[PDB]
Amino acid sequence: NIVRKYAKKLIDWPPFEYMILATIIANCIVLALEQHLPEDDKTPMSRRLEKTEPYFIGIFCFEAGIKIVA
Amino acid sequence: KDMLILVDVSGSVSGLTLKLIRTSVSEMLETLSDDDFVNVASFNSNAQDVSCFQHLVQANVRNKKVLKDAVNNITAKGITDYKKGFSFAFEQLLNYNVSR
Ligand SMILES: *[C@@H]1O[C@H](CO)[C@@H](O)[C@H](O)[C@H]1NC(C)=O
Ligand SMILES: *[C@@H]1O[C@H](CO)[C@@H](O)[C@H](O)[C@H]1NC(C)=O
Ligand SMILES: [Ca+2]
Repeated sequence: NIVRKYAKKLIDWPPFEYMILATIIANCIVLALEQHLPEDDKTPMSRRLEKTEPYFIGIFCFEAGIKIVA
Repeated sequence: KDMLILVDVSGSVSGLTLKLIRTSVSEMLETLSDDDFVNVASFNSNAQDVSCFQHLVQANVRNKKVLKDAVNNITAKGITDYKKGFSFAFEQLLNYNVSR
């Protein structure tokens, strides 16, 4: 598990740090748009947004994956 | 009239809005005669009657008291579904087997 020939350390680089920087901004906007309703109620828009959390989770576990293997 | 009072008991009406909704429905039933038929239905992700009446009953003193005492027992919880609540409302006004 110290397998050299990473080829992922060269992916930690100019462009894929400026895309993570943008996925984080998108995520912060999404967390801004949310509205909390009193008792289990949800606005239509919050139900709409709850269908993006898997995308962000995917990109972030991808970052953990690439940083950890590299 | 043939009202059907569709209360919205979902999450977002809890607190003051529910106090005002139950007072408003009490004072809406108060404007009903004995020639008028009423039934109170409430929806949150599925519609149901607030009381034991499953159709349009007459708005006399006893029925109005039952509807008021059911309305005052109502509680707010869950997501709102206008389509499922209006299906109920429109279906209860097409029920011609009862006195109306
Ligand atoms: C009506 O109020 C009684 C009194 O507490 C309560 O037990 C009951 O749950 C209420 N109605 C419904 C449908 O829950
Ligand atoms: C009303 O009466 C008709 C005829 O008997 C019957 O088919 C129907 O199930 C009854 N109930 C409603 C809600 O229409
Ligand atoms: Ca609502």
